[PDB]
Amino acid sequence: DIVMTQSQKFMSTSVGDRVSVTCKASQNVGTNVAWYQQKPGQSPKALIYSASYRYSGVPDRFTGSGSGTDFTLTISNVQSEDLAEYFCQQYNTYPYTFGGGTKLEIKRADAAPTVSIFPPSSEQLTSGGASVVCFLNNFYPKDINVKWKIDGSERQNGVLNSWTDQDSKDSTYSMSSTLTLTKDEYERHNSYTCEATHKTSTSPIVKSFNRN
Amino acid sequence: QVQLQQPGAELVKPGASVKVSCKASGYTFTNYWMHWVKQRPGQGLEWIGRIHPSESDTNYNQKFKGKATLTVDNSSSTAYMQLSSLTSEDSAVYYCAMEDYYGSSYEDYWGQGTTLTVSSAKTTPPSVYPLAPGSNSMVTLGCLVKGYFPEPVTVTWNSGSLSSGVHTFPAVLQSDLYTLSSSVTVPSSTWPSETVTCNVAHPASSTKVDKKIVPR
Ligand SMILES: CCC(=O)N(c1ccccc1)C1CCN(CCc2ccccc2)CC1
Repeated sequence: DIVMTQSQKFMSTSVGDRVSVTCKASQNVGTNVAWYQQKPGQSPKALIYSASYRYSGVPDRFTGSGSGTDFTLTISNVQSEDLAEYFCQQYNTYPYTFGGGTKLEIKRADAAPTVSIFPPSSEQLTSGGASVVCFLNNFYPKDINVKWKIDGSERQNGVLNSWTDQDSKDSTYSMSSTLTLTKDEYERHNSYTCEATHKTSTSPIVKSFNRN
Repeated sequence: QVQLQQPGAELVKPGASVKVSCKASGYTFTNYWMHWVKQRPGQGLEWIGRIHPSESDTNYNQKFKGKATLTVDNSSSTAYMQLSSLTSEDSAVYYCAMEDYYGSSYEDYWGQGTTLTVSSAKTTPPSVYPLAPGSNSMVTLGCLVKGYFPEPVTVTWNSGSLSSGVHTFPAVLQSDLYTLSSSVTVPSSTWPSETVTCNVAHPASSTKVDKKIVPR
């Protein structure tokens, strides 16, 4: 089969700049090459066909070039909503084959996390479990740590963390941390705290509640 | 405009088979190739093959011969992909897709993707819990979607009319069950005064649940 190679799995740019994603075919595929965009949780969307023609409704900031084996997707005046994975593909010969993808990352200014903590709902407690949730939202850059304390003591087991990709509107990151306890364990303690450490503050950014 | 409707999920046991449907509307079904694509979680794209509904001409990726079978039913404008002898390597999202021409450009359409999970586990619907601030300019609310199987779940707020300021987190698998959460941030003048509701769909269990966030 024809191998399509994208040798930059990640490329970093800034809003308003120009970025070029490269793609190399192992053998001549003429101009029978397409480009696709894929954002998290979504199907792929075609950008370019015949190596240089834009699909309907695709902004003219997207341009394609190349013939033979070297192909380029160029994005001019990069917008925050261009945050996505980009795939090249040849349909010259069976089987049609895709490049490995290139993820676009957008540089922006530092942003401190907005922290919110939530107690277990009465709905969850009615069946014997108890999750405490902490959202650490809209921060930049991506590096961040979260620490849970129960009545002042650090709690490590029972914590599950999840992170979003960069937001399509403001290019920040967010994170969700969930501390799951039993209802019985939860009701033995009063103070519940989640602490974020991020480069935007030399102290932890903290949120708490008392079960009172 | 054109819709390709695929079921959200299929849970099938190892060794069995599955037939994924792609119901098309908005164009002449028998005029266009219908393509099928496989995508494994966090991985790239694989072309399975294509079928032309006129006479069911097919072109297959050789790697899927004996695994995938493409057919069509012109009476219902539906395309099908059958997968035999399922293994965990078959677990993936499967898309159908076509394109037609308008003005001076092609325009593509895709199904939402069918998440096939190959597993002997049972379906388990999620429990949906409201996240309200215990007793500022902006207020953050959320929805905890806990203990479901298999993937996916989709989350909206106010039936989709609340789309700014939402973060919906990837699920995490623990003790054979998935859990995810979604947060939404709104002006403090609009909530509690106006209602905020998370809508949670788990296609594998045919569940759609609404949870109103009411203040504590
Ligand atoms: C992954 C599936 C796939 O490979 N495709 C696709 C993508 C989206 C929706 C339907 C199918 C191809 C996209 C490019 N087209 C080119 C058409 C063409 C041919 C000759 C001259 C001008 C244009 C071929 C099919």
